[PDB]
Formats: sequence, C-alpha cells, structure tokens
Amino acid sequence: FNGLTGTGVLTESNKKFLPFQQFGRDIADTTDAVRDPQTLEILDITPCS
Amino acid sequence: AIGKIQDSLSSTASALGKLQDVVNQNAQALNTLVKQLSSNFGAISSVL
Ligand SMILES: *[C@@H]1O[C@H](CO)[C@@H](O)[C@H](O)[C@H]1NC(C)=O
Repeated sequence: FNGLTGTGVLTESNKKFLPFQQFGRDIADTTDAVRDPQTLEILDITPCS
Repeated sequence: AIGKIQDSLSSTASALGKLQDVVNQNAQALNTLVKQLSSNFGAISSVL
C-alpha cells in the first residue's frame, strides 16, 4: 500500500479512520490498519497464522 | 473467623497484592519488550 510492504491478512473492519489518516499503527509501530488509496474503505492487517 | 476471612477477601482488593505485583511486573516486562521495537537505535527508521 503506497510502498508500505508487509505480509498479512486483509479483512473488513470497523475502525473509523479520520479523513486525514492513512495508516494505523500498533504499540510496536507495526501497520495495524490501512485505508485503500483507490476506494476509500477501511481494512485491518492481521499477520498470517 | 472463617466469616471474617470471607468478608476481608470480599472487601479488601489489596490482600492479593502479592500476586498482583507479580502479574503487573510480567505485564511491565512484556510491554517494555514490545515497546523497544519502536526505537530507531541510530538508524533512519524503526521499521524493517
Ligand atoms: C481509483 O478509481 C476509482 C474508480 O474505479 C475512482 O473513483 C478513484 O477516485 C480512483 N482513485 C483516486 C485516488 O483517484
């Protein structure tokens, strides 16, 4: 996503990103959730099992 | 005496502080270990 490389599972979520917010971060600044740059929708990033 | 111990355990939350401190210390160690991934350590970024 816009050069942010990672491995995980993209699922539909309910985390209301603010309109100026593009990336979400965890405690250890791992990418928790992203907004898709094409369609303005919200997705979690859960790393694979 | 058994009833008094029951009332004391129901009323005082600091009676089991000897176990609560162990659980809290484990939580602090785990949280510190997680949060140490956010440090740059002199590099350009903390994200691999
Ligand atoms: C990507 O394409 C959709 C139409 O499929 C369009 O609505 C959207 O605005 C485009 N993304 C950007 C950033 O313009």
